[PDB]
Amino acid sequence: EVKLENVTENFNMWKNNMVEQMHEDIISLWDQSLKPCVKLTPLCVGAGSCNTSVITQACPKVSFEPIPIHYCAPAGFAILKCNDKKFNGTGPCTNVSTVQCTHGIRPVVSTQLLLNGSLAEEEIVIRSENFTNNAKTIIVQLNESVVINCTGAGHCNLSKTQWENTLEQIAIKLKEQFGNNKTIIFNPSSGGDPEIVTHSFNCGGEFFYCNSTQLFTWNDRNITLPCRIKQIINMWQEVGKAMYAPPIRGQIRCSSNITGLLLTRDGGKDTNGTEIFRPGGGDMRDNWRSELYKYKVVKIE
Amino acid sequence: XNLHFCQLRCKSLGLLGRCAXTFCACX
Amino acid sequence: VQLVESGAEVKKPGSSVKVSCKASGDTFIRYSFTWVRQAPGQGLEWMGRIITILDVAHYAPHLQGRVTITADKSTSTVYLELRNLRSDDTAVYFCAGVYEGEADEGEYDNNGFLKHWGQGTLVTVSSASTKGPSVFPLAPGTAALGCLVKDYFPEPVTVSWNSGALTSGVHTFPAVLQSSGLYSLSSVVTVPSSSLGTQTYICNVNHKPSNTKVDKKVEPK
Amino acid sequence: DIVMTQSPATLSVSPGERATLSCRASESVSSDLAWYQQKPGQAPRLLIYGASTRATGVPARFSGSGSGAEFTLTISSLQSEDFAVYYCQQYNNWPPRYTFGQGTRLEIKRTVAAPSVFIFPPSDEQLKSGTASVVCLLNNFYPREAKVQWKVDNALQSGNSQESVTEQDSKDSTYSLSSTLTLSKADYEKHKVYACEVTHQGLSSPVTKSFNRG
Ligand SMILES: *[C@@H]1O[C@H](CO)[C@@H](O)[C@H](O)[C@H]1NC(C)=O
Ligand SMILES: *[C@@H]1O[C@H](CO)[C@@H](O)[C@H](O)[C@H]1NC(C)=O
Ligand SMILES: *[C@@H]1O[C@H](CO)[C@@H](O)[C@H](O)[C@H]1NC(C)=O
Ligand SMILES: *[C@@H]1O[C@H](CO)[C@@H](O)[C@H](O)[C@H]1NC(C)=O
Ligand SMILES: *[C@@H]1O[C@H](CO)[C@@H](O)[C@H](O)[C@H]1NC(C)=O
Ligand SMILES: *[C@@H]1O[C@H](CO)[C@@H](O)[C@H](O)[C@H]1NC(C)=O
Ligand SMILES: *[C@@H]1O[C@H](CO)[C@@H](O)[C@H](O)[C@H]1NC(C)=O
Ligand SMILES: *[C@H]1O[C@H](CO)[C@@H](O)[C@H](O)[C@H]1NC(C)=O
Repeated sequence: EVKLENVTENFNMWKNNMVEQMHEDIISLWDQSLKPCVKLTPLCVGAGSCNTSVITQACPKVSFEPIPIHYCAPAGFAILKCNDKKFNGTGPCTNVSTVQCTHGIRPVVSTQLLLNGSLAEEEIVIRSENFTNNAKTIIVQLNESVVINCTGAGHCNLSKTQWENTLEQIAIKLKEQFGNNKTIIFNPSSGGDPEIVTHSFNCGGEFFYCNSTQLFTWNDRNITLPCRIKQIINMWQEVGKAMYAPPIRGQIRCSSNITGLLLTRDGGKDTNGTEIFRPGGGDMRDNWRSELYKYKVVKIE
Repeated sequence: XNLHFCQLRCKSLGLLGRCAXTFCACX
Repeated sequence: VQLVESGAEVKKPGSSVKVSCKASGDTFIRYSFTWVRQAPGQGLEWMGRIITILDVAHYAPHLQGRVTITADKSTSTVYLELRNLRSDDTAVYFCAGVYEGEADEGEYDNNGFLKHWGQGTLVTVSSASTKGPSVFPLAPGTAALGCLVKDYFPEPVTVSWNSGALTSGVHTFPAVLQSSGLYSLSSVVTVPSSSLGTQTYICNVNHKPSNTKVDKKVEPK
Repeated sequence: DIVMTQSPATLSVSPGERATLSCRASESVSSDLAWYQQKPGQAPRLLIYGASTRATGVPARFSGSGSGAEFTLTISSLQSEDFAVYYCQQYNNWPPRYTFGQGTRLEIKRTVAAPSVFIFPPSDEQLKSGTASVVCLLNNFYPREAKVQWKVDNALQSGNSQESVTEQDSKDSTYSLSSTLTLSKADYEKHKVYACEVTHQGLSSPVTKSFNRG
């Protein structure tokens, strides 16, 4: 009389400890392969008074190629995988499966654009821990890559029509979410640290910073952006500044596949039947979630 | 992130400041 | 791009000195500055360097926190502070700097060499109080004669013969530091014997530190 | 601790000829090596950096060469302005602990000249003071190496004299030296013969200058 049944499981991409583990890990990889020559961080005490802390250590420049990694289950636990089409990232998943390790990942620290990640199978998908709350970040997962090549000549090249179609489809998916009669507009960052304002990323150890204004100025040939390689930056691992050594080889290049975006929607509390979206990012944890949203580690019971 | 200095600077520009991981962002 | 340093200094053992280096001509925050010392008769010594834009200074080990290098972005001025000074800290202190790139835009070469240099600042550490020199004559074809400038403090001292009219054959030796802590040197010149008796030879000794100007006649008699 | 060694300490070379200075690092320094020139009473000047890159405003006769822990500075035609002291410096380690070489003094090569020697007894004015300085002078000689021997009543002296040498004369490329025998007036008056014996490459035999107190 016993009935056979599939095991339904509940996922929450916004509360996945795999994210914190990866975050801790990428930090460990960097602390052992991309150490700063000088590091300045805030050193405080109870009362609330702080003095700057400075650390000087060896900072050897090294050639850096992408090493594919993945997370596997320790004896005793299993990794669940949601296979649902257009899975939201939270709620129960009907067609789930198990894997020993997650798919191979080529992690990239960046902002505004997600580089070299996994693409969506069907159409574009957008996910947020809460679309109504405008303080929460919107992760856009593309289903079609948009290549972007950069040169040491401070400029990255991006296909304009390719990229304009992308904003078109991204915009279309936002409507399905915020309303089919609402007006979708893309505006540049509202400001903050240079890491937040520009599209910044690390390619082979070098820290690039590109003006992204041309990418987020849109209403519903190539696109060359002004880029810069910096030696002095603000850290993504902790609050503080770091200084790295200059580049080794004269010409520094970089080829990356744009696979997603980090957006925010302006809290347009005012009645207007229009929504504004700007480049987001900053917490590298959202970069980790965009790849781990379909997994959930659990105990074998 | 240093929220204090973050709000301060953003505020001098008619915007509020909020942390974005370890970075400062102006809304 | 110019570097100018404050004047000479005479310090008492256990005291502190703060030399300054006024930079000008370009964007202050785009340079890193170094301090180099050179004791009398010695070679150059690297003391430390400050990454101005970051406001971070690195130093030479054997200094044991007695030195502190600071910068003042407001006036484009670098400073060298040395504490609990000892006699052997006596030397010329050199200030220097190099262009690092667009530091303000985040670019930085971290160049460790020294392109621009100040004039140097002499710092003498001694328990001695300023003392004008005593000038004694070194009495005589070719005749040699001269002046002994003994027991003065501190350096330097200037010596001339006949107010600068006599320069050929003049030899003014580098000063020597005596056990007493005071300096002493000699100035000599060779002249023809036939000149004695008709012409006069006078050594003029100027010691700025004690505002003393002394002239002495040297005769064979 | 990275040590930089320069050789030779002193190099003599005829004007218009070629000079080659050596610098060695106790370990690898890559190319972070610089060369400086310093004339007496003046601040150093940057000549080369990055081992071979020549600074702006620096004659083309000055060329840098080297890599790893072995470097060389070359001057193809020594001009009067090129005779000075040269220092090498490394700035490759980090944390930074940059260091300089002990220096290589470049001096003018000329023919041997014997010195003229002179001895000066103390003045009456100095004796009234309570001290006595017997001075011995070596006028215009070459090379810079010489030996001054002090004798008091035919007794070899030692530990009570001080020497001072001038820079190389810019007109005849020679050197002058003084030797000062310091004694208390008390000791000076208890002796009679004060002699200064000079030895030099240009003197076939030692030259002695002396006097008798009074
Ligand atoms: C679950 O799997 C079936 C079989 O392939 C598929 O038809 C269905 O659409 C899937 N449902 C979801 C939520 O993707
Ligand atoms: C995400 O999708 C699930 C199922 O499609 C739905 O229950 C949920 O309300 C959506 N938004 C949230 C809360 O993440
Ligand atoms: C698992 O069983 C559920 C319940 O009928 C069904 O909806 C789902 O498609 C099944 N998933 C698969 C493909 O095992
Ligand atoms: C990607 O999705 C968009 C809609 O979101 C659709 O127009 C396009 O055809 C899809 N392309 C592929 C190859 O999936
Ligand atoms: C989502 O955010 C909105 C604010 O825009 C808030 O009103 C709502 O309570 C949130 N939804 C929940 C229950 O998480
Ligand atoms: C981007 O660069 C890669 C190699 O670096 C090349 O394969 C690709 O075609 C480039 N994209 C284009 C077509 O500009
Ligand atoms: C993106 O992936 C390509 C493919 O190997 C790689 O060359 C590039 O370095 C990656 N971009 C990054 C990590 O910035
Ligand atoms: C980058 O380009 C935009 C558009 O020309 C310009 O307004 C801005 O000053 C530049 N800096 C930014 C926004 O990063």
